[PDB]
Amino acid sequence: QDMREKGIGSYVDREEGVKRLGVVRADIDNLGATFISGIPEKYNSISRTATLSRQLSLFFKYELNHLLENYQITAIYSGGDDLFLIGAWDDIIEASIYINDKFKEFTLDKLTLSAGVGMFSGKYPVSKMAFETWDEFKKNILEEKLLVLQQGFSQTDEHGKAFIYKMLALLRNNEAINIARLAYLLARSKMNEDFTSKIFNWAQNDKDKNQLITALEYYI
Amino acid sequence: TFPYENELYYLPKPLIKIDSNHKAFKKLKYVPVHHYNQYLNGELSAEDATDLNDIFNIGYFSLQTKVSLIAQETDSSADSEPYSVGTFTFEPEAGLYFIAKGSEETLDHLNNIMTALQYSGLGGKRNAGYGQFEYEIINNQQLSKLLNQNGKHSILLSTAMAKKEEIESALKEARYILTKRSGFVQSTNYSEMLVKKSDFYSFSSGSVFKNIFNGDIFNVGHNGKHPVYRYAKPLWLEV
Amino acid sequence: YSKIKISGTIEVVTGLHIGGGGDSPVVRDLQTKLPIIPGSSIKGKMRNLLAKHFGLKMKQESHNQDDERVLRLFGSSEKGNIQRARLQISDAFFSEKTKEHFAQNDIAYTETKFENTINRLTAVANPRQIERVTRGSEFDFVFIYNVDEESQVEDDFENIEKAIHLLENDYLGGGGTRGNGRIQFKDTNIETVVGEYDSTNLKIK
Amino acid sequence: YSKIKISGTIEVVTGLHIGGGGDSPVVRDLQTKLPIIPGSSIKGKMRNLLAKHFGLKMKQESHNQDDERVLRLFGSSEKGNIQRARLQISDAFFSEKTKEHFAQNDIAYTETKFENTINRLTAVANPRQIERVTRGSEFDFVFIYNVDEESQVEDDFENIEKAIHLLENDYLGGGGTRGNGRIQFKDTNIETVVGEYDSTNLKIK
Amino acid sequence: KEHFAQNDIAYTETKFENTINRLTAVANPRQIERVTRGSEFDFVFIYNVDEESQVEDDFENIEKAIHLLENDYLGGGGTRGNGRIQFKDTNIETVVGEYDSTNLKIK
Amino acid sequence: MTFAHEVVKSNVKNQVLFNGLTTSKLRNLMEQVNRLYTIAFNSNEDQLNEEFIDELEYLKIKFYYEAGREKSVDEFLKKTLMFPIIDRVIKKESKKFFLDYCKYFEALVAYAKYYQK
Amino acid sequence: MTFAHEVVKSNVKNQVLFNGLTTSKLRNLMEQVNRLYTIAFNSNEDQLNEEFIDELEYLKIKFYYEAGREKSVDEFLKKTLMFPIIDRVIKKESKKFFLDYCKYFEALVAYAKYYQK
RNA sequence: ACGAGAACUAGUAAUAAUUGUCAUUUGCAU
Ligand SMILES: Nc1ncnc2c1ncn2[C@@H]1O[C@H](COP(=O)(O)OP(=O)(O)OP(=O)(O)O)[C@@H](O)[C@H]1O
Repeated sequence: QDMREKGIGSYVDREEGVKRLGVVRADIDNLGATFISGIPEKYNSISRTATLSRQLSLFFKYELNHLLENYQITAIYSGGDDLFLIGAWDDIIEASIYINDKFKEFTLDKLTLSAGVGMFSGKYPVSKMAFETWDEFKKNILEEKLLVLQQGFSQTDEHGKAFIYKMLALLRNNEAINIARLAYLLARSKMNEDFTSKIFNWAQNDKDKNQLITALEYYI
Repeated sequence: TFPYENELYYLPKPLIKIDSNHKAFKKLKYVPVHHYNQYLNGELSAEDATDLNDIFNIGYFSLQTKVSLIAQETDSSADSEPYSVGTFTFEPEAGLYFIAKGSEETLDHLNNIMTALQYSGLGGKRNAGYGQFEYEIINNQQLSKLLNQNGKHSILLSTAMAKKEEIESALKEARYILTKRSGFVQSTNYSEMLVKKSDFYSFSSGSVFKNIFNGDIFNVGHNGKHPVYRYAKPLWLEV
Repeated sequence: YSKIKISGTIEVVTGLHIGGGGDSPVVRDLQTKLPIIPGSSIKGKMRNLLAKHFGLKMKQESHNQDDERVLRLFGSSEKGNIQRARLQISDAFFSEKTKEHFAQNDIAYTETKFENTINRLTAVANPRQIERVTRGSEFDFVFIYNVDEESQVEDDFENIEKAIHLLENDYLGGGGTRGNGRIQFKDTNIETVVGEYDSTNLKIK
Repeated sequence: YSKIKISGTIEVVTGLHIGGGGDSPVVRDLQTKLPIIPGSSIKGKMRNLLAKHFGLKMKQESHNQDDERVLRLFGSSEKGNIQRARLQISDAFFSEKTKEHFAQNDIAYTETKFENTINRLTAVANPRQIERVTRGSEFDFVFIYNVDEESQVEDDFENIEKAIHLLENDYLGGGGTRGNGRIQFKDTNIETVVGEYDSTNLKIK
Repeated sequence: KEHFAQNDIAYTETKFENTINRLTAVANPRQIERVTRGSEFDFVFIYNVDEESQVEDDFENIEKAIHLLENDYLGGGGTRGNGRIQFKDTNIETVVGEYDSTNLKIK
Repeated sequence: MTFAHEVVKSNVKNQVLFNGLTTSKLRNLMEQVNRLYTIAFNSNEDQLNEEFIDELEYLKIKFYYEAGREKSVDEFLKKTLMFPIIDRVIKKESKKFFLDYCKYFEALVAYAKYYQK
Repeated sequence: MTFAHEVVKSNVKNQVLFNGLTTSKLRNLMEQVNRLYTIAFNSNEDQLNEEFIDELEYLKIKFYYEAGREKSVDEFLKKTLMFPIIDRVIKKESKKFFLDYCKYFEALVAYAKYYQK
């Protein structure tokens, strides 16, 4: 409602999750070769490398503006091959996934991006947060495990941060006696048999349990 | 200072002109003693650069939060003033090491002073609980061999600045980085905030030179009761 | 600047259920596996009942702004007129005398009384089970009082006397209205541990 | 703010069988291994009867939402309403006079009573053994009343004396239809333990 | 560490807590982590004696300070019942110079 | 002897468990086990009290009595090697082995409690 | 000790138990022992009061009565040394030994109950 | 004569609130 620019707390104060910030950095992995090596032996004029340059530049200087619209993010430094966006925790993750996919569209799945997102508390000196900072994460973690987990907690109340944090306490200590204890805890919960069964089957497997840890941490 | 790990010792990257990526070498800072002559003679490959970088886990960084309740929180309703400190922690077999040279008497005195210093600190917030150390003197054959070569170039291992009358011939053919080195002083005048050393620039700890220069301990002093010294004397590695 | 230590034992009259763990177990130390009374329980119940003693208005209900001198004793330090707390309530721990007692006579440290619920229009019962600390247990407590203002010692100890006496006629933990958790204080003690203040004229029933 | 105490004694008229701990044992303490009457039992029984004395509809029978005045007397704090209980019931403990009496007359504390079922068109018995607290024993109780407001104390104790009468002609415990669980009340004492309220005009039969 | 490992005791306890609103009596719970009872911490202090004639006074002051800390709390929520610590096994040694310290005392 | 801990899943027949075992029927055993787990845990040394040896004797007594009262408890105790391990724990008299039995028994109880009608 | 254990397996013949002993045949003895148990538990000191000594005397009387009533109970009491043990308990006048006897007899009964028709 | 030196992540609040171990069933056929 106020058009005037507001402070970094203007994104901290979101109540849909912890009151924290998100920062994202991305680099094109195959960009040194692309401007240098380019297309071998037959398209290596000044004209064709020039048009490739213009295409990448216009992508990072218009397409970001359009892609970021539905997101609570302000654009800091973007261009060349550097992507530096800061905003709300959940929003940064969602926008990062959207941008990765939309880039793979525009580069026809030829060029890849590497990116890092971290959770940084409000009112930190931003000079210090900057020096700190795909298909797998989208399909396996966000789409399947996160969705079933969110539905499970939505259906069954009273599963506050206490129950989830006891789940963490059992999980992070990778021991079989802890697996039995987690079985007892899930038995004492009142989730549907499907939810409990899926959680326990995932808990038996290392890759799945790390992914489960990440997903439920995202739930909070 | 130069870091170490369990049994590996490290020196900085010579800013030498290698003619081939220009990417993998840029992300690299330090090259252990085993492969140093290999680096100087092009015997290091890109996959080797990736591997050496991969093995370079020798400590991690952290910010510890703190609050300061000396303020009117003593007196009346008044907010606390949180501040932050930056810290580094080494894994149980890491640390830093020195290289010193001089007469035997000078080194005996240095030993005495170092014994005095191990129970003081070597950092910032010493008095608040950061930065004590225990030291050991070990003679590593390989580092000695590296230090006692003879060549045509020179790798500056410390931070130096040539005196006024030698810089013109010192900078004939060189590759170097300058660093504004600043800071305050301890017990010079009444106000610490009012006293602050004049800024000083010196070559970094990886520069390469053709003609050696000796340095000098330069004053950064003014408006003070005693001289305040800054150090600029090179320790050369000749290959 | 002096500090006065208050010592004694708490004797459980009827079974007590603090039970912060949530089946329905009681809080237990992780070094001895024995029940404890968190000091927050003592401070909160004394706070609440001695507050409800004096004036407690609806506007007073709204903000947890309470009587000036109960606030003085327990500290507010929230808004405006700050007052640093003055009575430090510690936890209470399962005493060694009662440990020897129950070990010798082979008595459990916890009973699991089973309870029922008769819902209406159905009369169908649904059971529950609750752990409760056995009576005759004794817990050892320590209080520390700071003398920030010399002339106010008498009034403050008068009020804490009110607090002890009122607590003896009330409960700790849950199921208080269901019989659970009535306590008594016994073998009290006052002694000056730091400073140059006499504590002979002091008493706590 | 004051608290009015009620003390007395339950006389065991015929057998009493709580048996929450269960051949089919009764509830017993563990510091003396002598039976008790849990306070939850007393409170639930009085609440049920006093509710039934007032109005009780099917929709009211649905989810334990009861008449406003009994709710006031025993507390609900569920329907967005501020109601903590105003009447506290403790447990009852097998009294000293009873212990001495049974010691010097050589009578046990518990009867083991054998029961059978006769199957229809079968005439075959399946036996049962039920253990019950012996008759004529006395347990002592203590209640606590809180005066949240001055101008409902007489009415609330009128309600409580009605409830005590109903209990005097009802059963507390298990299997009360088959001849065990009648009780009586003796030696009611009324004091205001903390506060400045008078306990002279107030009475309970 | 070895004692807790052998007896299988975790290093941190988590206490569940709660708050009571007035005029409402709805409880909002919290979750506060706490270091386990009986744990031991090893500490080192250093005294730089810049004046010979003041070491007695300064260790009297540090004695009185440690005595106060014995009867106080460290960290948060001490009024609510946590943070009470104890000091055992204090030894005072001179590690630089030639000053005697066989008479200085700390409990 | 961990096959004795996961035999519980091998004993889900058709549906009743252990032929109708319920954890509710294990309550006296669980109470006694918790009691002496606490008492042993507070103990300093590895050598158990002779009175604690008599306590373990009382454990075997109670186990046999419960096996006598209920048949499902009898099957649970007999086939999972409860009696031999109780005797063995009594034989070594060391604290750590008693805790080992306690962890095994608690794992049994919890895992069984996972499945109940 | 647990001589009860191997004695109960020594008395399994061909099947009859102590020539047909059953748990219904010891109800009165169990009740009396339980009441003496609770009374003695209520006591503070180890010295047995003369009234509790008279209780032990009447308990001996009741063993003898029941043993005269039925033959199998007589054989059980005779071989299990109940009478010598009671005589020694009366001689000792110590509460702890009486509780130890209580535990022994409870073990006896539990075994007898676990092995039944 | 160390981008130093000063600086308690501190203060307020508990596991609470309503729930009955109950409802039927011959120590019985000689
Ligand atoms: N469109 C472009 N044309 C030419 N050079 C570009 C273009 N975009 C970025 N660059 C170069 O990339 C540099 C950024 O380096 P950065 O460290 O961010 O990644 P990079 O080293 O190019 O990537 P990578 O190591 O993953 O191949 C710029 O300084 C610039 O020289």
